[PDB]
Amino acid sequence: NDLNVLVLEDEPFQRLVAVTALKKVVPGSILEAADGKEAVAILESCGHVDIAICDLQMSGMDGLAFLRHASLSGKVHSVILSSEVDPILRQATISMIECLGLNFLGDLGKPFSLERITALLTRYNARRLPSVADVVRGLDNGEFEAYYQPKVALDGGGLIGAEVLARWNHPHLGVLPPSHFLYVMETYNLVDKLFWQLFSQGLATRRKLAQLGQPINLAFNVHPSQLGSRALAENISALLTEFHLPPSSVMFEITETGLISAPASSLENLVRLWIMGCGLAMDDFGAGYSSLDRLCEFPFSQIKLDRTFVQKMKTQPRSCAVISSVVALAQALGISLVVEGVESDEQRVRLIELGCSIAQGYLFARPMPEQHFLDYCSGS
Amino acid sequence: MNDLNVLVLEDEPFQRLVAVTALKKVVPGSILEAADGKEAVAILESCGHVDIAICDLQMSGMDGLAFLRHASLSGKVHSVILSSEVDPILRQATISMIECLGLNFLGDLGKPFSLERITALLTRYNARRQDLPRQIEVAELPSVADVVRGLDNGEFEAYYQPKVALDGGGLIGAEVLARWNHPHLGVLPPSHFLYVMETYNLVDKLFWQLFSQGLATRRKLAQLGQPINLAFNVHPSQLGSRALAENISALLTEFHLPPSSVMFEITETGLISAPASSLENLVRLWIMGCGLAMDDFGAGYSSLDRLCEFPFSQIKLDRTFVQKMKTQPRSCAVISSVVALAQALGISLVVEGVESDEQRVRLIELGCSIAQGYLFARPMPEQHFLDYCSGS
Amino acid sequence: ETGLISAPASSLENLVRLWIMGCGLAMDDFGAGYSSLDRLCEFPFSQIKLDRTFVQKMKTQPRSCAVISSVVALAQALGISLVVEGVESDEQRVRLIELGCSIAQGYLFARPMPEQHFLDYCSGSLEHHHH
Amino acid sequence: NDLNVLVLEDEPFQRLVAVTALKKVVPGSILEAADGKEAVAILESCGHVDIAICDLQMSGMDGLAFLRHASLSGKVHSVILSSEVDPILRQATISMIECLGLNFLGDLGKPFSLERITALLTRYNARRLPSVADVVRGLDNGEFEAYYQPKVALDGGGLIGAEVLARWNHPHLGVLPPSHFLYVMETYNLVDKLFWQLFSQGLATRRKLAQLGQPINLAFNVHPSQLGSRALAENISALLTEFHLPPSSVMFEITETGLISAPASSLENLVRLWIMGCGLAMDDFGAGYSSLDRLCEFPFSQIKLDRTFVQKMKTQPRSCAVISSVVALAQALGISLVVEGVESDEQRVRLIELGCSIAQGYLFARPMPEQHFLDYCSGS
Amino acid sequence: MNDLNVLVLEDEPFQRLVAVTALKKVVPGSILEAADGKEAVAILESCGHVDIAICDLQMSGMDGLAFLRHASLSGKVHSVILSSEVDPILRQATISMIECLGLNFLGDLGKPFSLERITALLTRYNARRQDLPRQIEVAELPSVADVVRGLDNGEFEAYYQPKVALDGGGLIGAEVLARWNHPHLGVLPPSHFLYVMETYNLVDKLFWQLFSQGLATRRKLAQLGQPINLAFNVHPSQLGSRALAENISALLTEFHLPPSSVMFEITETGLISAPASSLENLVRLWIMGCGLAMDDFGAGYSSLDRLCEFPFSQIKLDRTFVQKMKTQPRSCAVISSVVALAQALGISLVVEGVESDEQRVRLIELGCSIAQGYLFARPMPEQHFLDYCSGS
Ligand SMILES: [Mg+2]
Ligand SMILES: [Mg+2]
Ligand SMILES: [Mg+2]
Ligand SMILES: [Mg+2]
Repeated sequence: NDLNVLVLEDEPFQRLVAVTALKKVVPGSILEAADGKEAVAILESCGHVDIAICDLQMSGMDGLAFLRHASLSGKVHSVILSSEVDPILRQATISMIECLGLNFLGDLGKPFSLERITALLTRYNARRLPSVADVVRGLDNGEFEAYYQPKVALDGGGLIGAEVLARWNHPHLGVLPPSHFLYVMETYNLVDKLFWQLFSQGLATRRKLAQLGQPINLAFNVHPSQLGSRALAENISALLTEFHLPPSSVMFEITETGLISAPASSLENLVRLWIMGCGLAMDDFGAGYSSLDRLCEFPFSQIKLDRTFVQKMKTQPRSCAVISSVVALAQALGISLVVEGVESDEQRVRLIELGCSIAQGYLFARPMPEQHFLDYCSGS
Repeated sequence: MNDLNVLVLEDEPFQRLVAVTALKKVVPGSILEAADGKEAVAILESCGHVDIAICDLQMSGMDGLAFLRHASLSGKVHSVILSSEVDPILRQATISMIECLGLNFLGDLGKPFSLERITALLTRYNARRQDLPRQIEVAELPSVADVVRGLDNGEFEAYYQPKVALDGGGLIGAEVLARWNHPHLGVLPPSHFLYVMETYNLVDKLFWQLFSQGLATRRKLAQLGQPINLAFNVHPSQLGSRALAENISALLTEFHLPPSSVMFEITETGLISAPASSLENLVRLWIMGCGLAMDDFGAGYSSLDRLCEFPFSQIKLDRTFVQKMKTQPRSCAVISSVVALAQALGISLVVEGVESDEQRVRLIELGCSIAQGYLFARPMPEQHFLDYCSGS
Repeated sequence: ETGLISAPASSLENLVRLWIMGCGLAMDDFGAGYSSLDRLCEFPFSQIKLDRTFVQKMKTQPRSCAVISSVVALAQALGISLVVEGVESDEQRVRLIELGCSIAQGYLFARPMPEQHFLDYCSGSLEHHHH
Repeated sequence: NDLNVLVLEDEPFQRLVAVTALKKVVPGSILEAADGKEAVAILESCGHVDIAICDLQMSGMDGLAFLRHASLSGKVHSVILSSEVDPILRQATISMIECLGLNFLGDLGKPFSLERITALLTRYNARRLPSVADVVRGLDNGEFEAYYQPKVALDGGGLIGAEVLARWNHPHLGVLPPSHFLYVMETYNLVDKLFWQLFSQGLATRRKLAQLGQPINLAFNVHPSQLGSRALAENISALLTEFHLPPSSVMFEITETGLISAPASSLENLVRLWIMGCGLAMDDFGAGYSSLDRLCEFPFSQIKLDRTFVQKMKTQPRSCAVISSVVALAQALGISLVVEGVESDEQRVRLIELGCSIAQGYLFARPMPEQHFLDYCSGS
Repeated sequence: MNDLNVLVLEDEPFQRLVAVTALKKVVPGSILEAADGKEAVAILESCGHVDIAICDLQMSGMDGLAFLRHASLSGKVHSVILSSEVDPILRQATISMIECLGLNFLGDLGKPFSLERITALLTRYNARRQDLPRQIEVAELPSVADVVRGLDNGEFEAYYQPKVALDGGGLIGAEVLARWNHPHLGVLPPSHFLYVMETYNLVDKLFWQLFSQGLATRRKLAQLGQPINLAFNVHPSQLGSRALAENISALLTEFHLPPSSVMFEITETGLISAPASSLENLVRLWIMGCGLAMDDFGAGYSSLDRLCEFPFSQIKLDRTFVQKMKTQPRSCAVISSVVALAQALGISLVVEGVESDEQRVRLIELGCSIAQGYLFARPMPEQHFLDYCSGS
């Protein structure tokens, strides 16, 4: 009311029947393409397209490449498939449409039953938690921004470094945390993609900080799956070069858990980064069995313990004992320890009493976007 | 409420009169009247919209349903009311069949046609009018005149669809099918001209154009050592002329072809609906030695008894049978009975509309042997067809 | 079959109640329309029956045999019973067995009888079977 | 919220599983019966039952008779069948539930899928145009009343007789005309039933009119299908006797159309009524071909022409010609003519000018319930 | 949000520890832990509700799925999370299978078990909590103790289900099935006790009670000239004892019965999961001359290779195969392959769960020959069964 449908249908009689069925039910314009090249030109100059329709059973490798064109244009919202999808590959097909960053509206067979074209229109406008399609589009569209949380010294004011955190400017929900997209990115293998957007932003921020005479070390989280990648280390350097920042300006964090399930060849990237001089933190330390055995076998330059140690100090003396033990450990290996989630002064002094040097939490600073951080940094 | 629009299809002038008189009293708007297909398609062409078509599903002078099919392609018709309240068991199937055409089923009128009942159906219509799909005047349904000129300007081409063995796809024969090389609409199947040709007695004209294009092709196959017989659809009206069989034989002789090189196909409904005088041509084609196929089979058995000797060498099962296999599995029982029938008569069985391999395997499982459909080969123009006939 | 064709619009209510109750339902004089195979498909009769002319035209008409065959297959594929009427002689009884028929009525077994004749027919038949 | 479900399930393990599945989703009470006798006793003392459930595939003739008990009690609204109904007899089964005056909510198979029990509950409460179930219940519950429209003389005030008209006191829609129920009654064969409720009411009204010294003849519409019935005439007399009213106090109307399609044996009832002395009108005269041939062959004592002749007089002189011809016809056979739908004085005088004696319309009186009519009658 | 409730089923103490440690950080509420079926059913019995069960679908020490089935009958469990992110092709089928139990599928946990991922699943749970069916403590799931006393008070009876030819219904044999004469709950099928008995090593006790009731019945059939063999389910655990075959033979001798009068049935999963030492009893039963059937078949072929000679005289197809025929027609291909398999091995095939005649006809069409199910006969107590065995 009024919609804008684009049908891709090669076979001319089929085209004829389809479009004619669409006139009856579809309030609004309708466009027509006899192949990929003609459809990609209807795109090359048109506004929004509410629904794209094409036939994946009949063709085939054209239909797929089209949908990508549909995807790349940024101009299409939803998809109806003009053949019935096989029950056994239903979810496969939907998921495939959604990794294009298109919404799957539905499917139906030629010649179209008119009641079925209504069902899907009603359903469509009825769409007026984020979906897979949403995440992919958000990512293909530079909506993801880097946030910054400082690692400060507990005693004094301090400013030692920062953890780069992923946030998403949602056009309707606003700023969101990883739990609302990492699932999707994790499941569909977009983590790498997000990583490189953020790593670039992060280095740009690192430059502005070097321009300002600030030794703020920027720490990035690396997903274990990336650790298996052939050229991660070689790509991190190429960018560190392109940006004229030195290795040591920068640090990569990997959880203890994720390090457990990491791919056979993870070490090839890890020796790289270590030699290079990049700092390497083992994050959420104390999560597996052999935590102490791990530090032994890999020269991590930092250890981080998480929100729960701090919270548990007061009510649970065993936490204090392990905080102290860890302090000793970092102390004896000559590396840094960051204690996360400090929210109160009580907590802060206790940590000092125990021996901890670095912290993060809402006491000092919540995660911040580039500018608020830069301002924060101009001040210590 | 407004200018409701009602088309009544009624063959029998006294029923028509009763119905129309009752409708005039109670219907706000125009009552249109058709006695036969010709009036009906004429009325349809001139109207912008027809809100309710009132239809009798068995007429002598008109095929009600075929008009509905044509009407559904027109864009112009909302709803259907049936004036025969018939056959309780088959009522749902009749509804769905109407509903798959694009059409909305309003109800049946009784053969009383009581005024009270009529207003019910109107209130009923009137409560649905908005929810119904827009009426548009679809330009893709060629007019009678427009069909009549195409047929006068040589733009109808024969296409050929192979009939093949279900295990393999080995070639056995082919059906010749009508396509319209429409000057500006592209290439049209029979949905877009056949019904008009039937209703204006232009089928005989189409058959002679296609039959000789086809003999040309059959000649080329012979020359290629390719013993593929070609089968042509004969519409029941064409059986009207006492000389059909003789004209067909003169033409076969003219093309240096024996009767056995060719087959003719008539629907079951067609064979049923033909006068004995007309049935005598099939007997003749049968004696000449042509193949004969009874087409769109599947409804029952009483067509077997029309003639002293069964002249048919082949039976073809209606396309809808393959589609219904999953949709309505009891139809597999009919496929079995028909397989059993053909075998017992020592004739062949073709099953049409075979599109997926899952259908192919089930058909083989039921005992089917010969098939046509998209799974094996689309209808082809001659040269594609000829090239197709090189691969064994 | 023809009766069902002309039946009143409410007929299905009674038929469905009978079916749901579990009484048998036979479609008699099967094949007298017009839509015979379609109709069987739309309602689950537990038995269909052939008119006696089918068996009579068996010598003259290979076609009659064919439709018997076809119907035998139809019933076996729907898992329902078929009764063939008009069995008047033994040679048509054996021909019917080659064709795959199983149940029959006809003069060869017994014309219609009043109760007591029928009971005595039944006793006798049971006695014959047990030897 | 909160519903009251009654499950009829013989097989005890099945009962166990069913009820347990119903606890999870059904907010409210649940009752249990191991057969018909125990269910008919849960009914014999309970309030409303929102949904009755029983299994029609497994049993059988018990399940049916139950539902009738459910029906007769007046206490149940809706039905879920506890087996899946066969696609081919879907409408048959639904229609069967609805002729019991129960609503078909839906069906499902044992053991119940929990999402399916939700779908149907949502659907059920979502029901909070009249249906078949509605008509049957309305009829089983004395909601249908007789209305009265007088046949007056055109010149003078006049009061000659009345046409008994069927109306339905709907508990939510209010007073409704035949078009909103005759379809249903016609389709499902309830016309007879409605007839006898109204005929009784009508005779009761006829007595009160005889008590008051009024020769108001009451005319009832007879459906053609009834005309085929073995004992219609014999039953009309038995009631005329039971009520001590004479045949001639009363008249039966049958349309010309319906008389055309009437059953072979319709005449057996028609000679009865004629001998008896009851008046017999041919209603909506002039609808077939052989109208004049009909009057010839059956001695109808009245002819009625409908709303459309009157309306057409002014703009269509041929109507006037046939009105006059009919006047002549009634005149020559010695019978009465009623002209229907007189709304205006102009219309009235014209009719007189033409020769018509009796009329009906909104000029004189719209159809009325027993009392307004009786009052109307006390006054002429 | 509240006291979430999470039960983790994990066999392997180091994975359990990793998972639990991660859950403690992030889950608001209690984390429950089970190493085996015993802990798991104990935890379940004491809990009022279990909001999320985290389950590993292949454990050595516990059948995860069987616990889920039992859990679904308990009323107490909302949702499932899987800790093996396995098998992409079979993922949908795995979901649906969970969903048909009553259960809600939340997602899979990775073998990382990342804290971020965990909170996603919790938010996800928390957004569904209301829409989910109420948790109630169903009293119909007999407790372990309660099962343990029934089994000590002789209230388990043998029932018999005929195996019959698909054309006709001619009698061929019968399976002996366990029923519980529950003092106050009525008559219960294995869903209500078997899983508990399996998990507390009480199956061996049930088998000896039923096996001798059954030999009694087999004796009565012999005496009646009724050569109906009776088949008994042997659970894999029972194969533990080196003397099973010898105990079974002593008992057969005691009842004046030859080994051939009897059959034993083990599931495919059972046969797969058994140590070779244990597989030696089947070899023994096979040599003694008992029938052997491999039960719930259909998954693949690698069970054929466990032993030097295939000791099985019969194969039975899993009940679900008949149900899937319409639902998923590709399963008809497996039925065909299994028919072909049995024939090639010269052994018999039973197909179970045959309820409608439309299934019966299709099974005959695929080549099946022997069947069990409601269409032919329900499980009967002895006398009904004996009376049933008079009619040929
Ligand atoms: Mg981190
Ligand atoms: Mg054909
Ligand atoms: Mg009247
Ligand atoms: Mg078994």
